[PDB]
Amino acid sequence: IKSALLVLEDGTQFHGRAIGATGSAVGEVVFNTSMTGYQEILTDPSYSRQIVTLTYPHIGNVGTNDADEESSQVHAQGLVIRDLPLIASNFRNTEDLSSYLKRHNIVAIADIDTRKLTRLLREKGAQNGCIIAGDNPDAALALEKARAFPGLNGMDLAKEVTTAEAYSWTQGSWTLTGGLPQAKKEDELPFHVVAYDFGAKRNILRMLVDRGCRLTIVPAQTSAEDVLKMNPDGIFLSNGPGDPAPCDYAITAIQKFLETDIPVFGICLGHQLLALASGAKTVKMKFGHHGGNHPVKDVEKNVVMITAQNHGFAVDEATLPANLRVTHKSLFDGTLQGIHRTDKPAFSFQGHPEASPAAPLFDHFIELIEQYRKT
Amino acid sequence: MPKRTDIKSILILGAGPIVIGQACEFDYSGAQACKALREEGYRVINVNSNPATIMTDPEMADATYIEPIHWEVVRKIIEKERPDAVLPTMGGQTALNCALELERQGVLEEFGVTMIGATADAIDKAEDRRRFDVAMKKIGLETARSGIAHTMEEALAVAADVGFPCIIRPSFTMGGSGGGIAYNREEFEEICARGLDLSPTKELLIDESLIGWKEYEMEVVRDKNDNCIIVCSIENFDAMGIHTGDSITVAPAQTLTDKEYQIMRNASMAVLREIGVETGGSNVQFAVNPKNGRLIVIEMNPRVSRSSALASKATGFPIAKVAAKLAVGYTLDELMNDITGGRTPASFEPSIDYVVTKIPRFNFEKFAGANDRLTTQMKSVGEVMAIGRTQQESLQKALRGLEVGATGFDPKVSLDDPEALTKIRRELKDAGADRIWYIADAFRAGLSVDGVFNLTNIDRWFLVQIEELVRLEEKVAEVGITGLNADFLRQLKRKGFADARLAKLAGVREAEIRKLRDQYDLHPVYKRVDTCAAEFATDTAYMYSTYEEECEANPSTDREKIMVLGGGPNRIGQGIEFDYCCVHASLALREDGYETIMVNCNPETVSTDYDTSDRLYFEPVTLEDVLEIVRIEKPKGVIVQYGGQTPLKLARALEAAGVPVIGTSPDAIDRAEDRERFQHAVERLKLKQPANATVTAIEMAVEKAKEIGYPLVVRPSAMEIVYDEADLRRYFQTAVLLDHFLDDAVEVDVDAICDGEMVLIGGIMEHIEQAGVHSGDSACSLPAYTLSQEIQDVMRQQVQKLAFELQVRGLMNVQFAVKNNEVYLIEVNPRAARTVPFVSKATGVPLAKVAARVMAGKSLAEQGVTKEVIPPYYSVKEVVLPFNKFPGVDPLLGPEMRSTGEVMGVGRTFAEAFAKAQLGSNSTMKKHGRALLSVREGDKERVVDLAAKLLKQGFELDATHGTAIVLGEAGINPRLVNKVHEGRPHIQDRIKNGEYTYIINTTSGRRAIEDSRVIRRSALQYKVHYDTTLNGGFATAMALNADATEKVISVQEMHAQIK
Ligand SMILES: Nc1ncnc2c1ncn2[C@@H]1O[C@H](COP(=O)(O)OP(=O)(O)O)[C@@H](O)[C@H]1O
Ligand SMILES: Nc1ncnc2c1ncn2[C@@H]1O[C@H](COP(=O)(O)OP(=O)(O)O)[C@@H](O)[C@H]1O
Ligand SMILES: CC[N+](CC)(CC)CC
Ligand SMILES: NCCC[C@H](N)C(=O)O
Ligand SMILES: [Cl-]
Ligand SMILES: [Cl-]
Ligand SMILES: [Cl-]
Ligand SMILES: [Cl-]
Ligand SMILES: [Cl-]
Ligand SMILES: [Cl-]
Ligand SMILES: [K+]
Ligand SMILES: [K+]
Ligand SMILES: [K+]
Ligand SMILES: [K+]
Ligand SMILES: [K+]
Ligand SMILES: [K+]
Ligand SMILES: [Mn+2]
Ligand SMILES: [Mn+2]
Ligand SMILES: [Mn+2]
Repeated sequence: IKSALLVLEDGTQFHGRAIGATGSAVGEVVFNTSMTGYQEILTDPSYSRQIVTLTYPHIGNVGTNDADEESSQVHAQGLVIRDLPLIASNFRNTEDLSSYLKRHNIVAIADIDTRKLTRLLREKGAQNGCIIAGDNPDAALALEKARAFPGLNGMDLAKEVTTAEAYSWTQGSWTLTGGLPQAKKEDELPFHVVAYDFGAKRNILRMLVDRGCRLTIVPAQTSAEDVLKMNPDGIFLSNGPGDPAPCDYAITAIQKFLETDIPVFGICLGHQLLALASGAKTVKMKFGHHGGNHPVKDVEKNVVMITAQNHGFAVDEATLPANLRVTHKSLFDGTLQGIHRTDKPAFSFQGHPEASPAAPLFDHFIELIEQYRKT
Repeated sequence: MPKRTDIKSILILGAGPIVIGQACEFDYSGAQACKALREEGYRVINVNSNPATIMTDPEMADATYIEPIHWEVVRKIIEKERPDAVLPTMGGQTALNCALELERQGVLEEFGVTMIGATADAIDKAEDRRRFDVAMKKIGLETARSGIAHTMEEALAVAADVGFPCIIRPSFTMGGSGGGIAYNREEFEEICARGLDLSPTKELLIDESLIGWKEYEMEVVRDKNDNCIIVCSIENFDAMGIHTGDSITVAPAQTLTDKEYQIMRNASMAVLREIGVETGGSNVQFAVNPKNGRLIVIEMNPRVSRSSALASKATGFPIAKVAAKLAVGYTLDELMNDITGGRTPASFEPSIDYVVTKIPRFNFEKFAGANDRLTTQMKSVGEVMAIGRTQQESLQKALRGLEVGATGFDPKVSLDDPEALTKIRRELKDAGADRIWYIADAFRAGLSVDGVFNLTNIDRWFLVQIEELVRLEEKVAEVGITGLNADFLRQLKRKGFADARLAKLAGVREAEIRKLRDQYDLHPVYKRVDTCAAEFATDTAYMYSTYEEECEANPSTDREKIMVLGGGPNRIGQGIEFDYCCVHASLALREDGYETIMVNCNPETVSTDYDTSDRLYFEPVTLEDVLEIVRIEKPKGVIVQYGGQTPLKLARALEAAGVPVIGTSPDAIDRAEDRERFQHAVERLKLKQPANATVTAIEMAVEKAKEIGYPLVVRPSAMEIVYDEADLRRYFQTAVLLDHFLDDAVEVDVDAICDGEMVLIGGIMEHIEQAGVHSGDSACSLPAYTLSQEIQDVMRQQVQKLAFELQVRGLMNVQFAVKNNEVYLIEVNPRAARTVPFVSKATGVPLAKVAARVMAGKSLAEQGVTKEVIPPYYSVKEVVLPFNKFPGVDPLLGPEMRSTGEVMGVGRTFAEAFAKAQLGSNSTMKKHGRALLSVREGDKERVVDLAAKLLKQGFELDATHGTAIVLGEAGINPRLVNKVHEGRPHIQDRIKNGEYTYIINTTSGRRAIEDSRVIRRSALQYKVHYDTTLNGGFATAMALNADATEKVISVQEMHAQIK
């Protein structure tokens, strides 16, 4: 009997089983509705300081594998699921889930009413909680630590996950046949993009590569000046965790590019920064958007896309500046999903595009980058 | 784009009588399509020869046609209704097939009927196997190495090529009809000959084996704007090599990585784009090599199907409804999501927080000689579904809900049988209907997961789970009831163990486990289905039970509730008919103002459509499960008389437990259901019953048998007719009640209602086939076509006497046999019978709605339904038998029911109704040719007339030895034909060569039967119409004088003729 217990700020207790590391984990608790892709969710920096609850009862049916790691590490504060399968059963699995969580030193709990949880979070919006796995979990302690947690509102999380020193990435997409490809050589990539690592996902990067982009990943705070200095065919503002608001650094920078005719493309957190730098305002969502079945409309084309969402805040459509044209909204809740500068070569998408081998978005970026070099 | 306006009227093509591979799902889908369109202001016209459908209820549509689903007939319908469009994707392959014929006959052109949902070309592109295979390659998706064959020589050449075993799939068929797995040349010629003949396009696709790979399906919907969604993913439990319909399957997929899932999801979409499905749903099937994720596209079905119904139930996303709207120009983004209180659009991909399990239902025990191994051709007769929070929970609930007497993994073999390991092994290697149970036995017998995997190819992910259940069962057995502490019991309940299974384990009574649960306060909670993993609230109460913390039932404290117990999965003898009644009970009482609660777990039914009731509990219909509901709902009344045998059997127990059972008491039900109790009542009532005896021992019987008098009906405590002493014994060996067999008697069914004050005769149906041929397999007429009024009045009176005596409150059914101007009682069924739907359709009175009211307290007088209705037209009911699914079976009628479904024929005369009924039953009868006559002794007299009637109609005759002698003496000289042993050429030869267009063959006597088997089997194999009863043959004769395509009439119109 390896106990575990998760307590919400509100005093709501969930008793179950420990399936990860021994310890405690605290953070904002969210629910993700994805039926597949747990590993990728876990390794997403977007999840920093978050306690992830998965609605799909069986989590771990396929084990884990490096290829399914979206970052160099596990960014989830903790993991809450309903049932941890007896075995992993997939030709690609290299390590069962429990083992993996242990290795990444993650505190996970199993065997609780995830559905009840989810409904809570959905009804009364997000909540900070604490998980305790070990011998005799202390509920009071847990509640304490739960209440004690600062909160993600106004928390710059981007700084905490960004890389230390810039770097190049010339790696493209995975294939069933090829797996993860070898890194491309510089003379192999037409364009040269500079990516602001606001806690970006490996997929996106491979995607840009896929499109001829040789990339230089830079830390969060890097100065436009410093950036502009590399003569970049374009600039890309990756996805990332936390509140965008407090990232004065990047905002400043952004605006700087905005005076330039350089193409700028933002995804998720970067979509919020662009917004900000464009004058608009960001709000923190009741529970957010976490899952992979989210309908998003491209108002311009009147076509719906089924997307992947992993956001805690949003950009207020009321407070938009006229230099900001709405490009996409959420079909689930009307929220703003994308924008473009009426006046500049800059636009962004809230969701998280994915490879077939989004594309429209991505492609645009390129055509934009071309138009720009064709100048 | 919103709704189309160049379309006002739409013709919906129904699926026809229920058969293996094409069942209820289409009444569910069909009703949904009506509902949908009707809600969008279209004028709806539909055709369906099957009366037991909700879809054909007059109140569901504008113009309802219960007529043979023949292109000519439909033509008449088109010509008479002038539909602007035709929706052919909601009626199985019948509908696809018909749409295309219509189109091929230029009927559609001639009348300006536009085909919606799916174009003819798209349908063909998917249904023509060769085209389909060309599309995939065009799209760069992979398929099994294969060849198309139009002939046997071609077939053999493909076979040389792909090797054995190979898979055979005909074009334009489904449910594996006409296909199979060939492990050798012999098998190969047999299946190929069969599919080439069954294929509407006389074409086969022959593939190399992928037996053992994983099997997956995806449900897709795509709008005109090109929006596209996966409604559901399905991972099959049973590997490739066993048809999806005969496999245990789960939603959603379980063992694919996100990456493989996406690749599969991309493929699915591409498949629809290439085929051309632009405004509807489709099911895409794939195969996956567990060793390397290699993906192979198998097929696609451009329409609704058994999986989409399953998928719809599984997710709460009403596939067919949505699709019916896309058909009329709507787009996904424009439609609201049904269960989330219209709060979100239909344009999204569902997500679920539970596991759905579906288990097929078989009826092998009704088919003697039948190959009972699972293969690529469907053999199942129904299915059950279950919802659980875990796969374990999910699976066990399905098991217990299967209606096969299981309580979960009950054992099949004995721990101490030295041969078991060997039986197990067999059962595992070559799956049958019981495999699931054998898997558990294997684990009890000491085989490992890997050992089972290897024999079964079932994913270990699943296997380990069953093994863990077994080990838990074993503990239960060790510790016993005393070890059943709260923690442990709770654990067990969480893995879905049933009180009853636990009870057998602990060697106590199910009721004891139940008590223990009460003590501990260990009861399940109810979750709601919502399509979105609880991301959005739902205002629908579509629920399932589970052992968790939070309960979402939130029962109303508000109204007077009525509970309706469903029948579970369909089975032979327990079909759509019962479900129809259930639905009506619900619709009527809801409309009346009660809160209606429905309890059922059959994924294919309208009963399990959340629209049908106020509350739906998608649960196994068992005592445990029901009681838990009752526990919390505290209903005013519970109806147990409408779902068939299933709820019927729970009756006493429920009441014992204090459930408020309404309508005919459980005791009353018993009086009728128990033979003894029953003979006493008859005795009491001074009625007439055949003589009978209960015999223990043999010699006892032989004696008793002398009293009773042969021939006799030998019903144990599988039926049989014994003619003599020798026979008696003879049976005795192979093999109790004993009943004198009423030879040459007319069989009649009577459906009536009793409110304790009066009795309503719903209908008197006269069977065409005599007593001895199960009512469920007999054709019949309303009104009777030969019985005297005198004698019908006698039955009427007995019905009334019996109704009162037995205390019936609601529906009842009476079965009599008429011989020599004397009425004999065969039995009483104090509940809704399978003829109810037909009777309602034929008389315009919704008996189920009426009896339901009675049951709830509204008398017949209060309701204004007190006079028997005798319609001005004839209504004939004919059946459909599954013998073609089991060639090894002798396609012969008898005292045990084997039919899967039925159709209705409406006519000005008996001849006309019969003719329509026969055509509707897919009879290959022709109005000309050569007829073969080979009848039993007794029939030798009446045959002459039959022979003459055939002669008048322009037929030529053949006959075997004895028959010929008789005909000669009467003056008819048929062409003599050889009995196989007699020489050549003989019957088989002739039947085989196409010499006959009709065959009449009657036989009396186990041994005489076994001999003649060959005629019947060839007739069937060769598609020659055949009658096995003299009455039947006469009826067929009468029908020669009619033209089933001459006139059509809508149900509205029929009803309107009733005064
Ligand atoms: N190459 C193959 N090898 C093994 N089994 C196969 C192969 N192709 C199909 N099957 C099996 O036969 C079934 C029926 O084939 P399918 O193409 O779906 O026919 P239908 O349209 O009649 O359903 C599949 O569900 C699967 O179990
Ligand atoms: N004594 C009998 N004489 C003639 N036919 C009978 C007799 N008993 C039963 N049958 C035949 O057997 C069938 C089944 O008997 P019944 O009691 O109605 O069985 P079930 O319980 O299956 O409905 C009848 O529909 C009828 O054709
Ligand atoms: C599957 C139903 N049928 C083919 C579509 C065969 C009985 C109707 C003729
Ligand atoms: N009414 C049941 C079907 C009859 C079949 N033609 C037979 O005579 O056996
Ligand atoms: Cl819990
Ligand atoms: Cl078919
Ligand atoms: Cl392979
Ligand atoms: Cl214990
Ligand atoms: Cl019945
Ligand atoms: Cl068979
Ligand atoms: K728990
Ligand atoms: K038209
Ligand atoms: K097909
Ligand atoms: K299968
Ligand atoms: K009969
Ligand atoms: K009976
Ligand atoms: Mn098919
Ligand atoms: Mn199929
Ligand atoms: Mn009967």
